[PDB]
Amino acid sequence: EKQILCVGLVVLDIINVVDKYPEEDTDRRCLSQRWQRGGNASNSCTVLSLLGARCAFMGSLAPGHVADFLVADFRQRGVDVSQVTWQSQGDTPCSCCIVNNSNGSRTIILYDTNLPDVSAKDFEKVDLTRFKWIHIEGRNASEQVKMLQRIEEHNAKQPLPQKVRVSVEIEKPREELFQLFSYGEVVFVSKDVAKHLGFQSAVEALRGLYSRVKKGATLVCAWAEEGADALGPDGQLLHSDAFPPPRVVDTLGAGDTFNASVIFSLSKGNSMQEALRFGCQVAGKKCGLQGFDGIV
Amino acid sequence: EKQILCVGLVVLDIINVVDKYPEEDTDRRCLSQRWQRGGNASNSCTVLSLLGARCAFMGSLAPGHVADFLVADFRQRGVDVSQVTWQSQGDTPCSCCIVNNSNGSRTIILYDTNLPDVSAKDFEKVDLTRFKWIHIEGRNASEQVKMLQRIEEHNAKQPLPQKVRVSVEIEKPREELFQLFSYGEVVFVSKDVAKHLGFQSAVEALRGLYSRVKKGATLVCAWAEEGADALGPDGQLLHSDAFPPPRVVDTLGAGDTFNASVIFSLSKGNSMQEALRFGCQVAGKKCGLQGFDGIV
Ligand SMILES: CS(=O)(=O)c1cccc2[nH]c3c(c12)CCCc1ccc(CN2CC[C@](O)(c4ccccc4)C2)cc1-3
Ligand SMILES: CS(=O)(=O)c1cccc2[nH]c3c(c12)CCCc1ccc(CN2CC[C@](O)(c4ccccc4)C2)cc1-3
Repeated sequence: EKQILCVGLVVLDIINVVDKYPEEDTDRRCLSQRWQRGGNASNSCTVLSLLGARCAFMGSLAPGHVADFLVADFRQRGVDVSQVTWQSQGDTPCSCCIVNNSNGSRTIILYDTNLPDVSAKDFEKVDLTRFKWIHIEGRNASEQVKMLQRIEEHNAKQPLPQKVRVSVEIEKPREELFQLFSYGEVVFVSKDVAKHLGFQSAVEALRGLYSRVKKGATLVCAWAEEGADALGPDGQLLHSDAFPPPRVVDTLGAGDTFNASVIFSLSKGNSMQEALRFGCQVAGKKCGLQGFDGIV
Repeated sequence: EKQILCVGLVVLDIINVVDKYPEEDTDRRCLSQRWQRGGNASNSCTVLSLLGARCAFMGSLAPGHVADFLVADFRQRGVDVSQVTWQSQGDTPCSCCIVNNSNGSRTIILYDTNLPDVSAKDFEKVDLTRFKWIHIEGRNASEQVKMLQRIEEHNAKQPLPQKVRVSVEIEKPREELFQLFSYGEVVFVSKDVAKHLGFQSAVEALRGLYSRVKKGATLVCAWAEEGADALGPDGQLLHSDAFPPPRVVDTLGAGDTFNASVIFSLSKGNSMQEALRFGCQVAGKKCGLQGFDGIV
């Protein structure tokens, strides 16, 4: 019963739900406030655990009351925390999020600049035989490239059912990340990255970025209310319409819900078309709920 | 030596300093993030301690890691916490603040609705002989009115140097707070309260609200970059121009810096004109600094 490893960020999300987006220099009372475990790779673990998958998290944490709460939340959700890279120096990332109840918008201000990242040296200790899928949240690209090369070396010595499946996510429009396109069987590219590169649709983004992926890889792009699209080695464009809820209340973590649902579906042997549909269905349902718990 | 008691709110302020105000549904990294002890009465204690006054705080806290940090901060600053009302049930207030460093603006989203307030019964335990000044942050007006009546009864039996000096702040435009104008020798009314009552200037606000204050009392109204004004029993309008810093970087806690500095100056025997000037000088300096620490 092999696990799914998600390598990336874990952050304390201090979420304020408001009735209207605040105007600069004003004071208001929130409708509600919650302290939620966040970060793209950590949120993928939450969704994977809710779907019934055995999953592990690999990311950095600094000792303190914040890390204890985040670890206690991971444990309660049954996410394995043995690969956590404990840092003697630095600060656990923390974000302040504004969730607008009226349209489901999420405005994030993140503090994640004072913590050493998972190194290639740290990743060298990971027993790759306990994982069937490794998802890397694109962050410190130069070190993560070495982590991806290690999996490639491992998989070349393994028979087809013993090969670890690899997915990569390019979510932030940072130049350094673009070297990660070349790795993984599944590459997730955000609407934000695509729009920053000049793309006005998911189909445009897939055609424009496919030459960057590994030979035989599938490029995946979710475009919010326009749905989600994919392009694999057969050159066929795949699409699923979005499944918006009756009332969009919380879009915070919707992207991760999509990524984790696609990984879940693909790891179970479903096709890319089935994974695209499932991804839109689960993230769609998530957009009509506060947090993640109501998806199942 | 007698202390200055500030009765009111203590909040966990989570401050994100940004280079520009975030647009709804965007993601940004902060320039810096800090976990600062807030609340209006709580902030006045910080400024009073920095100025050299022996001050105490009276407010509610719920047990947890947040309260421990807030208490540890108060203690480190030499603010007496013996009058803190520990609540068995509820949550310590927490706000998420966006400080824009290009203009000094502060946007606050506060969670403070799940904690019992300091009662008149809790205030009955306060030894009024240990305090020369009691400042009340207007909140639960009906209970605070009984606290104010207790001080009045006490002072009537005391010789002039043994009477406790009383100030009240009316910061929030809540109807309930308007009964507090009738109490205290010094009444602080915010620009926000005045603008909500229809007043377009501090002078207009003072002439329109003076009939509400106690006989012999002084009404004080700070009007941000327009300075601060006052009106006492002699019917003379007093004014101090604002002292803006070279660069306005943080206005969070500016009003509390003004209030605490006026209290400090008045408790030392300075005139209202000298207190108004000092209040604008200290709050003005504070605005060019992140936090409070750089005022002295
Ligand atoms: C895999 S997926 O399910 O395709 C998906 C993945 C990641 C993110 C996603 N967002 C949304 C979806 C989605 C799909 C359906 C739900 C939905 C409804 C409405 C809006 C649009 N709203 C939400 C704030 C909004 O973007 C806004 C912007 C600026 C100001 C105010 C609101 C205007 C988006 C989504
Ligand atoms: C006792 S006191 O010192 O008089 C004082 C007491 C309480 C509050 C106070 N605010 C300000 C002062 C002040 C006075 C000096 C510093 C200052 C400079 C500039 C502005 C005006 N700026 C600050 C963001 C601003 O209010 C804004 C609004 C909306 C969008 C962008 C910026 C437009 C205010 C103050």
